[PDB]
Amino acid sequence: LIANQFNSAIGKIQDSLSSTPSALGKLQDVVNQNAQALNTLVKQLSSNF
Amino acid sequence: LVKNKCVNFNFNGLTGTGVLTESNKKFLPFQQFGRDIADTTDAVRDPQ
Repeated sequence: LIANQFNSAIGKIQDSLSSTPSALGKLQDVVNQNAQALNTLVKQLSSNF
Repeated sequence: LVKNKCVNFNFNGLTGTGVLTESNKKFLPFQQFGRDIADTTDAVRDPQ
């Protein structure tokens, strides 16, 4: 029973990760923050100052 | 005109340094040159 519950739990993790786009929310937020910082830094080259 | 070699290019006063490669991007007749996020020129149409 415990082996079956563990296997079904892993399968449900797989399905939830696949279905929910925001499952990897922390990592995607980190990547987005870094990308936004880099894009802002690049854009400041376009500012006259 | 020099392609595929790092050269100093002055295309109607852009005055930049870089290597020129032929591009498949299509420019409409009115518009001359393209731009990137940094608003630095990423593609130029030859004047001649």
